[PDB]
Amino acid sequence: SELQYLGQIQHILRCGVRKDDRTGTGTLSVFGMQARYSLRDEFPLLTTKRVFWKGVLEELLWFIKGSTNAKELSSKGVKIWDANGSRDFLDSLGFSTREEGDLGPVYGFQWRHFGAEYRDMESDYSGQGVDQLQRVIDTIKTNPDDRRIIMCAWNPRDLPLMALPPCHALCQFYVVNSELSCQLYQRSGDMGLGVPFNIASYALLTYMIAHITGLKPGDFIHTLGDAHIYLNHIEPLKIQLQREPRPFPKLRILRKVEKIDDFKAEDFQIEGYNPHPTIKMEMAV
Amino acid sequence: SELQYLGQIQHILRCGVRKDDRTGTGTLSVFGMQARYSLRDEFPLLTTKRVFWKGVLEELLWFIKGSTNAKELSSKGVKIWDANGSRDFLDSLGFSTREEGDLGPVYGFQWRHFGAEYRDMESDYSGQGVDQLQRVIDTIKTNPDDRRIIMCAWNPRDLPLMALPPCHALCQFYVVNSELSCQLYQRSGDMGLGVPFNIASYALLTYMIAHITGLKPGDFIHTLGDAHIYLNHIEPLKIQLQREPRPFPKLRILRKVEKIDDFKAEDFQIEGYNPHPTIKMEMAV
Ligand SMILES: COc1ccc(CC(=O)O)c(NC(=O)c2ccc(Cc3c[nH]c4nc(N)[nH]c(=O)c34)cc2)c1
Ligand SMILES: COc1ccc(CC(=O)O)c(NC(=O)c2ccc(Cc3c[nH]c4nc(N)[nH]c(=O)c34)cc2)c1
Ligand SMILES: O=c1ccn([C@H]2C[C@H](O)[C@@H](COP(=O)(O)O)O2)c(=O)[nH]1
Ligand SMILES: O=c1ccn([C@H]2C[C@H](O)[C@@H](COP(=O)(O)O)O2)c(=O)[nH]1
Repeated sequence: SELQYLGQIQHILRCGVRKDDRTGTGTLSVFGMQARYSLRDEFPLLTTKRVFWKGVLEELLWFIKGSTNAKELSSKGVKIWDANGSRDFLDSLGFSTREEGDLGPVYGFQWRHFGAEYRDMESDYSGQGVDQLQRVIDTIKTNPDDRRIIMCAWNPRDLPLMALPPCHALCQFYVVNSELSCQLYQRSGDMGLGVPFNIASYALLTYMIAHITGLKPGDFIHTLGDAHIYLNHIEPLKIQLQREPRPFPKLRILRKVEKIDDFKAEDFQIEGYNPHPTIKMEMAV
Repeated sequence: SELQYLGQIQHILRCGVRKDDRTGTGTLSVFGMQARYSLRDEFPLLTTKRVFWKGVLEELLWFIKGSTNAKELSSKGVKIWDANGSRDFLDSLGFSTREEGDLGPVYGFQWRHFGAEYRDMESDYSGQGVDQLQRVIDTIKTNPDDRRIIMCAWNPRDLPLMALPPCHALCQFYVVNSELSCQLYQRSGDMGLGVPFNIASYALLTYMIAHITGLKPGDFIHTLGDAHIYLNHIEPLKIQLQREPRPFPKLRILRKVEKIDDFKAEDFQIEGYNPHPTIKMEMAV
């Protein structure tokens, strides 16, 4: 299962093409990839290197609450968005009225209030826009055979107001034999840094929704647009490519939860996570 | 290349699971599939059975014009949408105010006026909403390395107003070595009927955009959500699965076109299309 992520890494280093990008760093890029990770009695948290599990759980709870306040996530110890919410970055993009830590209409806002008019990170939008997350849960409970259980974060209207446009832009759920599956379309994949994080994030979301809807976790299908390896990540990924993968850990939910909003960080427990040492990979800014 | 579509058919018949759907017909379904079709000096128009090429070209020009009037497409000889625009069908879904042939805010409206308020099929929306198709062309000309060249038709706000929600919901373009590639995310794929049509449609759109932007056609990446074979299509697809694929035809554009709106149906010419006989496959309504 983890061999699919490693096979994608090996393919990019061997068959990828050099390609410049929004940053000064270069990449080896491949367009159009797909991998399938089993969620059955296992959780795909990569073992060939340590994955920031605390950031995965806290950011998803941050998404579900509909928050767009990077400082609210930074207070829980996760600073993965602080760079895109810094005063000097909001000023550069012309957001001279947003307080520091206001990312704009991002994942949390699109999942819960699609179409609503965005004010600021402190506003309450309850009852405004389309609650895609709850409608997805409702359609699973009442019509599992529905082929439209889709949550989309790509809003061309709200794109200019975002610090960073969504990378995981669209996801779709699927039910058969009481198994809940999820496919994610990711337009841009940092194979060294973001991709292992995003895999754990959407596998966690499937476990949450399967717990609420009474289903068993099935598969996670990771579909990529621009799958790229930054040049400064080639050697860190060559080290990881020599490590033998270990069995995936397991995820246990500690209490019966009724609504998706009732989940707390203490409700989750990772078991048997024995990863290889952390491999440093700088973030391209 | 055509063996990838046939390999997907073989996999669904062998490994698919029974699954009911919106219609009374059943399906054999598989969640999460991907195929890559080369657009280099060839056009992926299936040869193991005849594909309605006249409908592919006319429907795409109908999409590009932003039209939502099924009667305007039916007048060109293509009646693929008349079922979803019939007076007796609009009334069934409660659309007791639209004149016959008004599909609502569908592909053509979303490509050209995303976010605009939908009135009726006869309105002129020039200058309203987001023109996703033209910005995709602009970004390709000025910044080919951009990882955000996305056209999305999934609008949760406009979903209840559509006769049929988009199946080809999101597509992304990609440029490298002066080759234009396109990946389509299709939430629901009728493997017998729609999928061969959709492949030719988005391969045609890539040829159109590559012609305008001065690039060469690269690859088409077809990504599927619910890839299903209807029960009444199992035996027709077994016949097709025994036919030896023939070389793909070629597509030649007859005149230099400047804008995407200037394309006419007579500007295109299919050469060397020698398909196997048509195989009848009823449409599930
Ligand atoms: C493994 O141990 C740790 C320990 C601590 C941290 C927190 C920290 O990073 O300080 C991390 N971090 C992450 O897990 C991380 C960082 C960035 C994302 C997404 C993301 C935003 N913006 C981007 N820009 C580029 N180029 N690439 C990207 O990937 C992203 C996703 C995950 C890892
Ligand atoms: C000899 O080949 C021919 C000749 C003539 C025709 C025109 C005609 O159909 O009269 C056709 N038709 C199509 O190529 C066709 C029909 C429907 C679509 C999409 C579509 C809408 N709604 C759906 N519902 C279900 N279940 N499945 C689907 O696939 C769709 C895509 C293509 C094929
Ligand atoms: O969840 C995320 C967020 C970001 N990125 C990476 C992909 C790119 O390397 C970079 C975003 O840059 P663009 O594609 O927007 O230019 O961040 C991810 O992989 N996953
Ligand atoms: O461009 C299109 C339009 C429709 N369909 C098929 C897929 C499904 O069989 C049906 C739509 O039904 P829902 O998935 O909305 O239930 O039409 C396609 O394959 N391609």
